[PDB]
Amino acid sequence: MSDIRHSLLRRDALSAAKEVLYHLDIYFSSQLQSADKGPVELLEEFVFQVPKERSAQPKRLNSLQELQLLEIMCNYFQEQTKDSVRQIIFSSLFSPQGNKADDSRMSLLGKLVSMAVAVCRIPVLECAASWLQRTPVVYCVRLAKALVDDYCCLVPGSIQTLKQIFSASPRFCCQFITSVTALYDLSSDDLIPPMDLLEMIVTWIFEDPRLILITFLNTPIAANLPIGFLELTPLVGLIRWCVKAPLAYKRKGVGMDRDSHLLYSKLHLSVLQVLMTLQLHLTEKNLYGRLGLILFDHMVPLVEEINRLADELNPLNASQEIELSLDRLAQALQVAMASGALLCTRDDLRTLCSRLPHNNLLQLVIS
Amino acid sequence: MSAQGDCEFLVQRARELVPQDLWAAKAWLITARSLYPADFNIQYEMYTIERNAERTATAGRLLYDMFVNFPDQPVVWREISIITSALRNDSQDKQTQFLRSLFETLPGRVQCEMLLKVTEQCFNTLERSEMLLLLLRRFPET
Repeated sequence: MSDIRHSLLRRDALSAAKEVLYHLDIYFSSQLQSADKGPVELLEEFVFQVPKERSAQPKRLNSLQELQLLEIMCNYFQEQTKDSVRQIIFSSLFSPQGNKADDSRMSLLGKLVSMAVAVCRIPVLECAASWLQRTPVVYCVRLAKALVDDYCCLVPGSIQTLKQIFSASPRFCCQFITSVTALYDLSSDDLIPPMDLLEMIVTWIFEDPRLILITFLNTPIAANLPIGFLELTPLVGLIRWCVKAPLAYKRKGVGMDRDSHLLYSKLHLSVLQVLMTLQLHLTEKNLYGRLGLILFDHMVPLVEEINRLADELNPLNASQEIELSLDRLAQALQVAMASGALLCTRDDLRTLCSRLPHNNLLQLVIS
Repeated sequence: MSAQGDCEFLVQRARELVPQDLWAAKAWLITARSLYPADFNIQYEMYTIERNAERTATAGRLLYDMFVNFPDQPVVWREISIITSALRNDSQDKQTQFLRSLFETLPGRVQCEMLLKVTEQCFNTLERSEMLLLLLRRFPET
């Protein structure tokens, strides 16, 4: 009834919102076996500090009452002990509902997820990872980039906390790797990975093949989702990032970032273990179906992006870097062909090499 | 079809990769596939470049399996002789201990066959007898 809503439409730290959420979750759990948009939208708007009326004042702003409500929600979610209920609540909270505070609601949901990760709410973190899997790559990747920018830029320890969570949660680690690859698209200066985030990623490359395998084995994959439902294998991003070592200097004075080549190369070297693990998981086992691995015909887009982005004085200043990047790309293509990740035959990338700088690695890739 | 040249280029790349991080050299060495069984001596040299316990264990597995696959390289015989001598004496070398651990990690039949091959190669009476005695001590059933 609307009387309960009115009784829950007062104060920004009110426990009535938590009681309403618990009752709705219990109703959903009771009816799940025999299985509303409006109630979830209203609950999110109440959390987002936007009132029930579409054009009324904000629901009591934020202040310390919003922090109290967030703490109460985190405490309830950690002790919720219901994967489906937590996943449904997380999906409802961070979905674009068209309200005036939709982006702020998504940002607050990401903030709560970061708080849960800091609180080591492992079941809640897993539910958030599943919700991100059930969310568009654009909004989820933007939220991940915002959370990474918030944490990594602070004092040391946030990278340590992220690495510890990645060691604990492998699905969250794979989602974070995919989100980092999507953010570090080599598109601009901001696309250059930050030092702390890159250090955490490089340090967390001991179980990256294991995390990728865990993400692959977590759930069978359907057809291509809408713009990517958190694809596990972000191999193209890592391969480009290794290639984009001189791109840090190219995008920028000019020589602002040039020492990251070795760390990226070390992180890229983990793909050999990932390639062998993927080969064992697909070719050796019965998982040799579909396209081998997550390719999505992105190899041609990757080659086109490499050709387009490398135009910044490739001839003499970055000749050695271009040749090394060509060798890395050839190694990635050979790994994909041997491991079966790229089911397509030749000329899919050999023709693309025509619009790339000539190197001995190009002949080696052709050979 | 320019296969020796590719091996030479890979050797030069590995030589240039010694100063840099070993992960990059390992990644470059892993994805070769063109003539890896023929260039397995280069892979053995790369595995012997690293001297960690895990690296030595992986070397003692992979290189031994390749040598069983390709029993015609004198480098395999040299490694087997070094492992046998390491078992006999000179325990002060950690790499010798790693080679001895790799030799003992193999099955008894494989170790007996390797010792028999070394003894057959050991034309000297003393060396052949000592190798046979060590094989009998390690493997009483041989």
